[PDB]
Amino acid sequence: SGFRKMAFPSGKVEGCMVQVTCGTTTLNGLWLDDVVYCPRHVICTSEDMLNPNYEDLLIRKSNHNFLVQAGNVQLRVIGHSMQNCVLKLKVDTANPKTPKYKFVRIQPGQTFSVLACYNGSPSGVYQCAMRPNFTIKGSFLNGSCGSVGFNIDYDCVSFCYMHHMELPTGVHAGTDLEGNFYGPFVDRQTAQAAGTDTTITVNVLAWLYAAVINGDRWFLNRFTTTLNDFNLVAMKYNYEPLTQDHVDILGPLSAQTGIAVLDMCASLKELLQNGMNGRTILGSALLEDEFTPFDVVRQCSGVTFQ
Amino acid sequence: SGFRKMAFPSGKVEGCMVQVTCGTTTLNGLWLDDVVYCPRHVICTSEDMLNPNYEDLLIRKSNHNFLVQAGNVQLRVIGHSMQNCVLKLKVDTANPKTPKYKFVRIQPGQTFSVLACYNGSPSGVYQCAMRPNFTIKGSFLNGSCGSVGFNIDYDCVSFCYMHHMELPTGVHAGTDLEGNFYGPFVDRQTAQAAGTDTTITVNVLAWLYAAVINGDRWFLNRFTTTLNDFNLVAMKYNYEPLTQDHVDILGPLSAQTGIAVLDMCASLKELLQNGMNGRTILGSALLEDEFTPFDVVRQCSG
Amino acid sequence: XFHXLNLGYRPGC
Amino acid sequence: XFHXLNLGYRPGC
Repeated sequence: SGFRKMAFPSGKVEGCMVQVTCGTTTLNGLWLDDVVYCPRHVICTSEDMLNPNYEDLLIRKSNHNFLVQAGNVQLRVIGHSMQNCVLKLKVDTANPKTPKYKFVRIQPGQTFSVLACYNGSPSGVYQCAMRPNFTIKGSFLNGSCGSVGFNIDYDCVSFCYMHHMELPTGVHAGTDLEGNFYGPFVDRQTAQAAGTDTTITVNVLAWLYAAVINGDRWFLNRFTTTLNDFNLVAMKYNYEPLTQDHVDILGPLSAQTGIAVLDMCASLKELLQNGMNGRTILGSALLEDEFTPFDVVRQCSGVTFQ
Repeated sequence: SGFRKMAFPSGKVEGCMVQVTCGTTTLNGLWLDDVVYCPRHVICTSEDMLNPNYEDLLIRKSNHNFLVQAGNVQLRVIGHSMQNCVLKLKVDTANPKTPKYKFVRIQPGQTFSVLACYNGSPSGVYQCAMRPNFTIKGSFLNGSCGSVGFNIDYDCVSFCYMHHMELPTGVHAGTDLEGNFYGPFVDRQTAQAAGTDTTITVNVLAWLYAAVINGDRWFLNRFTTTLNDFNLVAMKYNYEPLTQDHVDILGPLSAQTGIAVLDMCASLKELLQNGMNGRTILGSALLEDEFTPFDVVRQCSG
Repeated sequence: XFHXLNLGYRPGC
Repeated sequence: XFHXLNLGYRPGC
């Protein structure tokens, strides 16, 4: 029992973290096989960031302008190319600790672990979600660029996020591992802001199932709402619409607890309208939306990794 | 910016996790150099747990009664001893992934990372605190015994917890890496319960400093308090006494924010008396007490 | 009770 | 702004 915000074990990723320096700019890189991945703004000065032509700026760099450090070893850069907003540095040595991996672009509402790094050295691990507005509520200081987000299935690391920037509200924006930003953000020094966000309804429902699984049932009510009636109330509280696809996804948790998805919707509706009334759910005084249905099942069933 | 419940990177610990089996009982072990550490109840059947004499039970075992598996490789047990509530199995192979490590017994209020494991395989990592009642609010299913708690400083792993058991309220109890339980708990099947818990005052103050560092001041006020007056109010809300040592420990955060410790105490006092009134602090509607002053400095600075 | 599958752990005690 | 020392990151934008 117990239910905690839980990250994937970070070991497989720790073995891939390096430091990348170009001129006066230093940040983190990800070393997989004979390639090191990092934010392309590593090649920029402050002047350049106002209106960078990255093609032009990169052409002005040689292999020897990049200093890549793994632990206490300098890796020899033998090639460089840009892919969208990430730089790829080909090195003469394949990382012997390379895990089985893939790169995946995730959807909003999906969660992942972040390994926060500074100077190529792992500092900490925490769990986050891609918000509906394509930011993440991370914890990152200057120097954290190139830290990555990931999931693990059995022995395979799916990298989904590379950190690039912070927005005025203190939330974070970045790319997939192929350098495409999540959301409309750009790697140029120009005014940028997070859009209005919404609550990830399917995840709140998942967390309510987690609560039931852990013996926390005070909020249950069996006045089964309809999807339409529910979404009317959701709209009002700035919750994402719940689709039939979300209902299907909640199937296993519904079956495990014997509580119909639309009954849990009825409970959530009541929670939104009346609040928690001084009570907590899984130790929280607010409705939590950064556990997916998958996360709940994994944590409640004891799934492990190789 | 941002503030998250944050764990240490778990790689150094992952490389130490093994599966230990005796008879019908399987749990996790920690493999450091040529020794594997695990809960001594690995040697028990359910009958034995009612009133175990572990000295008597262990003397009935041989080295070959213990099956240790690292990955898909069987380690040969060549010795065994009991130390308090942990079993130590000497194996013929030193773990090549052994990090620099020490064993430390922590105080209530201190935080650590937990690497939850099943069948010697890592499942997840999370951060928790040793509660004043010497339990932890973890997430553990049957099979998680032998999972460990730890801190990391530069390259050195300080192991502070091995998991043994769950209490009726769903909280968790265990030992240090030398097998001494935190709290009054015993590794016998008999009625046990968590005592009434208290809030870790020094940590709440630390987290309020975290909030200020990240740009939130709404809960501050113009008042100060004395340590004595503050503790009078704390007592009433089931908060731990704040000592001068705690005040000294909060020094760096005080200096960084320019808010005197006793001024933040005045803010906390007001928060306890009036509540938050539907406002949040760092995304929380409750006062959070599982970040130490060191955790705040580590995460907010560097 | 104990988080080791034959040793009689029961959620809630 | 960007979380890489001299590229002008300012808390709050």
